[PDB]
Amino acid sequence: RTALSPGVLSPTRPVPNWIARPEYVGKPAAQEGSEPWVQTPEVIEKMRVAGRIAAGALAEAGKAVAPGVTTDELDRIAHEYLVDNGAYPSTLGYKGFPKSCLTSLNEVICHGIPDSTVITDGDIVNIDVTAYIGGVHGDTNATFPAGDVADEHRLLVDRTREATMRAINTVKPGRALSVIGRVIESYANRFGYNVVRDFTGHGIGTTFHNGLVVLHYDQPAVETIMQPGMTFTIEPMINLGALDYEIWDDGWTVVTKDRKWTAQFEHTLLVTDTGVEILTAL
Ligand code: MET
Ligand SMILES: [Co+2]
Ligand SMILES: [Co+2]
Ligand code: NA
Repeated sequence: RTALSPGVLSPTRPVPNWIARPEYVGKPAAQEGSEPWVQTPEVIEKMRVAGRIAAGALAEAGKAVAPGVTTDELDRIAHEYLVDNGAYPSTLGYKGFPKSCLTSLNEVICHGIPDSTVITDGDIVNIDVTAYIGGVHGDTNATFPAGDVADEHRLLVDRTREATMRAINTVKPGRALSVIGRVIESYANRFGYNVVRDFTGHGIGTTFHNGLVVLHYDQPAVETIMQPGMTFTIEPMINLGALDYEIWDDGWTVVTKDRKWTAQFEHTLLVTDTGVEILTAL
């Protein structure tokens, strides 16, 4: 199974005019980075809707993961599930991103662009979908095996899922935000994996990446305390090999230098009055 290279991008997928675009569509940058970290009750409930739709789109595209299928096809499926449910794919036209979801195979850490790339027996495929509806976003991702995946890789996927859900289970008001990345990095290190540091979770609400940063490694210098109504992602990328990476000429696709495989899972979370709610639960 050879190292991946860029395929052919299909043309921009249409979304019907009635679906509200986020403000940043067709602009070089987004108006984000200074929004409140705690959301209003109205926004939280809207985020439940956006989260459920993103989770649906993810599940639908994940069902299509099989050898012989293209990453473009995964994007077609996600895109149509979002549009059918009245949501705008938040990635489409976000800082020039050309598609409706991110498809990241094997050695691709993240941010792969759906294209003519064909999935083969034994690949692992991350699909990352974000929905924008009711003026809010919901952001979720998962890595799916394609055909007969090597034990080494099934384990990596299963343990990255598990790291993610363990971190989620620590979310509670009054707990330090830094606990998330301590729980993830401990679990990863237990099996000799390395957590990606340069890519992080993020606050999300009426804007996609609102300025709050959630680290996935141990960094106890962060002083942020979780507060009821805060909304953010937990989305650790976990590597078999070393952390070093390259970014393709496309400006998006991040690949391991050593070409060893890497997995990711993501949910959007709400800090409740006493614990956590997974907004992107199926
Ligand atoms: C296109 S920027 C990356 C978007 C991705 N859905 C994330 O989880 O932030
Ligand atoms: Co995402
Ligand atoms: Co995210
Ligand atoms: Na990967």
